[PDB]
Amino acid sequence: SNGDLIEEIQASSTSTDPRTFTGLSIVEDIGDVVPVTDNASPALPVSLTDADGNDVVVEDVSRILPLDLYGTYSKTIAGLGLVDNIVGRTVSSTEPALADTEVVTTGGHTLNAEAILNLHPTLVIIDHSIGPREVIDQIRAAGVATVIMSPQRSIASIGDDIRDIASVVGLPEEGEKLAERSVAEVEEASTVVDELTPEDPLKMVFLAARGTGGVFFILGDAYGGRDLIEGLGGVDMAAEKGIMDLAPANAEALAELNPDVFVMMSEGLVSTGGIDGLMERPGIAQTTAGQNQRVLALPDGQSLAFGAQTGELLLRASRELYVQ
Ligand code: HEM
Repeated sequence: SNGDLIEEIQASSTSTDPRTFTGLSIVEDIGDVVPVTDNASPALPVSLTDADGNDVVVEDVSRILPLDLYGTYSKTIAGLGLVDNIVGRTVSSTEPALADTEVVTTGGHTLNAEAILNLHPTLVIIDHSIGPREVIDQIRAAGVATVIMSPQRSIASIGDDIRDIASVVGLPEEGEKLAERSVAEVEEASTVVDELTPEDPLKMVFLAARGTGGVFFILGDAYGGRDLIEGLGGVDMAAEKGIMDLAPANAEALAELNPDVFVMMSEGLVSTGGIDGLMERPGIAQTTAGQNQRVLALPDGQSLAFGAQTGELLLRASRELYVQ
């Protein structure tokens, strides 16, 4: 599907200065993960010690709930061959295959125990990027095999995070194939990013926006803002300022960070009123990025998911950032 995207990248002139670009650039949804197999056959049972130290036996993966903040696990499970086993999702797993699949979070990202248990899951794969913890404890006590992950969520660890998921569902060979394919795709995209990156990198921040009120934050280290921005050839000003979790995107913060580009989730930007609404927020219009109305909007459920589609995300995003 990249045949025409790559022709546009090769065609960009060498004189092109990305600091002169203005306005929104949006990456369209990348879609479903291409599975590495059509006939996955989980080798079960598996016993493991999960990231919280719990001993878990996985003996039935017919009804999976792969749940997290970022949208990673549902995509990896589909990449391994088990998309048809997914029986519920969070709001972050926006991929088309799951669009008719029951949502088990409420009010954004809150786990709902009743919704989960009414789906009669046989395996929950989850991490503490969403909660409450108490709901995770309740479904385990009710009898649902629950596996806590703690993925490294860096570009360098995309492959190991995939291998860890594959080991939970008894598909090590599919895991090795999907890991290697996903890391090769990143490396290929990184060479395009390097060829497109200006000599002085663009300053970026990841701006989280949900609604027209106070859900308006600079995302820090813990969410993976830095890993994405550096993967795009940028400098993450949140990382420069030592933001480990998040910081309010108020006028003082924005003035101090002074990015050249705001990186945002697409539906997040819509929810604050689009570019016009974002430009009304205090401090935005005064930054370099605001003066150029320069926003890179990425599909919400891929933007911080990393995983299998990272390379495609970096390729499309670097074309939007650096190619006119
Ligand atoms: C910090 C407080 C946050 C609140 C109160 C919040 C709330 C919400 C709400 C209410 C939605 C529903 C949007 C819709 O139905 O279209 C949503 C969607 C979403 N959120 Fe959050 N969120 C927060 C943080 C985050 C963070 C840190 C991430 C990082 C991955 C994230 C990722 C997503 C994604 C991927 C979606 C799906 C948007 C879509 O439907 O396309 N959220 N959030």
